[PDB]
Order: sequence, then C-alpha cells, then structure tokens
Amino acid sequence: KIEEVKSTTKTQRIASHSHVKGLGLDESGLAKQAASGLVGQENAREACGVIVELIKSKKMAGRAVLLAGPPGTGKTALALAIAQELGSKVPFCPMVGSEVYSTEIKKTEVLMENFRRAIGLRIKETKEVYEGEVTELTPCETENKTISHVIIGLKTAKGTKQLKLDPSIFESLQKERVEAGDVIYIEANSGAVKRQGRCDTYATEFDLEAEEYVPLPKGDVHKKKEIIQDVTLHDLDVANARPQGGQDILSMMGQLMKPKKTEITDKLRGEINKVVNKYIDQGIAELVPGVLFVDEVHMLDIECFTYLHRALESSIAPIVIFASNRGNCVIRGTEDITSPHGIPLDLLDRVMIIRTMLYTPQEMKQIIKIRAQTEGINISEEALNHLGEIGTKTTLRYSVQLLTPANLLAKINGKDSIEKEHVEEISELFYDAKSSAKILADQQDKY
Amino acid sequence: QLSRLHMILKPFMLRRIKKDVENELSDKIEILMYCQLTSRQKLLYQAL
Ligand SMILES: Nc1ncnc2c1ncn2[C@@H]1O[C@H](COP(=O)(O)OP(=O)(O)O)[C@@H](O)[C@H]1O
Repeated sequence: KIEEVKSTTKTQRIASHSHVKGLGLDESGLAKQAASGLVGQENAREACGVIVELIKSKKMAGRAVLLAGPPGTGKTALALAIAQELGSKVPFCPMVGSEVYSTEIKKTEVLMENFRRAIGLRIKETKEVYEGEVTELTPCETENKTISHVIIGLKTAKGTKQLKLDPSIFESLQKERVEAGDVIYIEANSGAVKRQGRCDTYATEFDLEAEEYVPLPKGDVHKKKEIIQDVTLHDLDVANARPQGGQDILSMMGQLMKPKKTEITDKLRGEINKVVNKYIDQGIAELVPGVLFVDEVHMLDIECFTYLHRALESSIAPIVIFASNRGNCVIRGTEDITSPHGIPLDLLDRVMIIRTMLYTPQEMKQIIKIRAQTEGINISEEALNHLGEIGTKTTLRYSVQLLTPANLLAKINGKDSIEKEHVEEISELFYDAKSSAKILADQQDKY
Repeated sequence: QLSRLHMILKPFMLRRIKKDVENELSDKIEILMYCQLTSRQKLLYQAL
C-alpha cells in the first residue's frame, strides 16, 4: 500500500582522472576514437596496448618505457589507464620522482624498496588453531625452578578437549590476563594468543562490570584452515629486518619504539629470494610481477639515474613506466649538462619512448563533454562551444576547471544547467596562467 | 469461465470477506520497504 526507500551514505569524491576506465582498444590492437573515457592519442594508446601484453606475459624483467610530450597531453592519464587494464590483482606502484630524497635512508636504496614492492606474491598459508572457552588452566613445575607444561581445558558447542602446551604459550596467556571462563583463540604456528571476552553464560553474574561477552565458539576445539595471502617481496624483506613476530620481550618491545627505516642489506634480499623460490617449487605459491610508475622522472638526481642503469639490468626487476614533460633541460646534480626530457642519454638509450601530442579543438570539446557528465553537471550546447573556444585560447586544463564554478552560479540563480552567460561570467572572475602573467608584467614595478 | 465456477460452488462454499464482519478491527497498514544491497552483496551477486 504505502512505499518507502532509504539510502543516505555520501558517494565517492570526484578527482582529476576518475573518468579514465581503460585504454579502449579493439580486439585487433587498434584504438577506437572514443572509449572507456579516453579520446585521441591513437599511437600512444596502441603502444600501451603492447605494454599490457608485455606485463601479462610474465616473461620479462627490467624493460622500461618513457611517456614523453608537452604538459597537458595525457601522459599520466595513459599510465592510469594501464593500471585499470591490468586489473586489481597485479600490483601497480605509483611514485613521484621527488620522493627519493628521504632523511632516513639513502636515495639509491629508496629506489630498491619501490622495485621490490612492485613484485607481488600469492601464498596458500595453512594455519592450525585452538579456540574455546577456557574451562581449566594449570602449570606443571620442574627443577633447575622451571615450568615444564601448561595444561588447558577448552570448550566449544561440539564438546571439549584438554591440551598440553609449551611455557611460551603460558607466558603469553599470563600477559593477556587470561582466566577461566574467558573465550580465547591461539594459533600454534605463530605462538600468538587473542582474548575475545567472557563466555555469554556468565554475562548476568554482576549488576556492574566492565567486560564484553561473546557466544561460545562453534566447531571443533582444534582445526586447521587455509588462508590465501597476498604480499610483496618488499614486505618479506622489511618484516625480517626489524622483527615483531613471536612473543619474546625483545620483539614485543620492538613494537613500541619509533619505526625508523633502514638500509636492508643484499644478504637479506638474497636469503628471501631463495625462500620464495622454494615456496614456488612446492606449489604453495604463485608469483605476479607488476608495474612501477615513476612520474616526474626528470628530477631524480644523476646519482639515481646512474643507479637505474644497474637496477633495470637485474633479472628480477619489474616493468617500469617513466614520464616527463621537459625540453632540453640541465640534468639535476650536474649543473652544466643538458639533455632531452631532463634524462641522461645513457639511460635514455635503455628505454622505449612513446610520443604524446597536442589536442585539436574537436578533441577538447569532446573531453570537456566527457568530464562535465563525470562531474555530474548539465551544459547547453552554445555554452560548451564557448568553453571549446576558451580551450583554444588557453589550455584544456583551465577550460575544464571552469565547469564546477559555473554550475554553482547556475544553481544560485535558479538555472538547472550551465547557460553561456554563466561561463562568460566565471571567465572574468578567475584569470588563467597567461592572462595573470600579463597584468603582473605590466605592473612589474610594484611586486 | 467465472460464472460457471460460481454457480457450481454456490450450493456448497460459504464466504464472509473480512470487511463485512470485522467492522471493529483496524485495516492492515501494509508497507513495502525497498532496500539497497551492500558492497559484499554486489560482489557475490555479480559473480553469480
Ligand atoms: N586523451 C584523453 N582523454 C581523456 N581525458 C584526457 C585525455 N588526455 C588527458 N586527459 C585529462 O586531461 C587532464 C590532463 O591530462 P594529464 O594526464 O594530467 O596530462 P599530463 O600529461 O600533463 O600529466 C587530466 O584531467 C586527464 O585526465
């Protein structure tokens, strides 16, 4: 009879490349004129179509590509398209070329952490666990005194068991302030314990108490189960270099101290490589090499460029995408030497270059329409043509940036959609990078 | 069809209908409430 609906959670925020959904190639490898949010750039999209096959082949290491072309042409839009095209499960690692200057660790090593982070690994971990209400708990004492065992009685909806356990686990149970009537979980591989609370059976025993109560665990007291774990090589490297597993005083206190980064040494990475190869051989593990994306590459230091000569020639390293928007600049750190894209010739010889190039007026109109319907706003055709003209006079970035401000004016004066007169007003409130640079050059006596 | 069945049933098939006799009862207020499924539900429903 009566009908009702509810939904009020605020939807996800729009941002600068949220319209991009993939490369929009056809099955033959050719580029469609407009698909999945991209338009234009056919040679560069076709080139990225080769690279998504190069990744999925799993054959290669240390291949590297440079997207190059003037500012505002869509370089990072393409790299983000590839991140969609590979799907979520392949690791894609985004980075900016000014992040190498850490205060904790040498630049040369920050690069290595990022390379090792871009190779993923998938593991079928088997865990064996005991859980239940603790109905009984007793230590067994021995001479030089020592503790030989703890005996634990556990209860679940299926019944009960009684177990004999190492003094390490007793030390853990004591630390967790466990008592009889508590419900606990123990994983025997790790030696770890978790308290959940008191069993619900006791929950009415006091008028006023601080505890939370949990229902009795279902299933057998002892069981083993498989968890599919996703991880990276870097995550194994670092978790071994400053450990926090186990339950000793040393690892427990290493969880409290300020977490400084450290130069992981080649011997550890060596030993981790051997371990993961042996996990693959047993059929426990699958390897998924991914992609590292280093935007603004033109400001790595020459120390860093000269390190990439070695890291890209590794048999392990993942596939790398660099990006740059510079002419014949001076190479950072040299003060004297200039080269294309800001990158040394010696490295530029170890990469394949993808050219990216300026848009026509028709392409700008098309992108603006795509973007307006992404930001969720309605625009009249004569207004959109006016924005097209503004694009040719300035930059497509500025032409897109006027959209939301214009829509605010439209709703303030009760219009549902952008009319030309709204754009014509907003254009006079906010200058662009060229028109503001003019007024500041005329009045140059006063700034 | 209907008239034939009615005449066949009439000698043996009493009726009341609530509104003739339950004059002192409130009528059922009947709500249909639409619900939107969660992210976990979307993932599974799509996989099916
Ligand atoms: N071919 C394209 N199709 C759709 N949107 C594009 C295209 N090229 C660029 N854009 C969008 O235009 C803007 C400029 O592209 P961007 O990737 O930021 O350029 P840049 O090469 O300078 O990093 C961004 O909002 C981007 O998503």
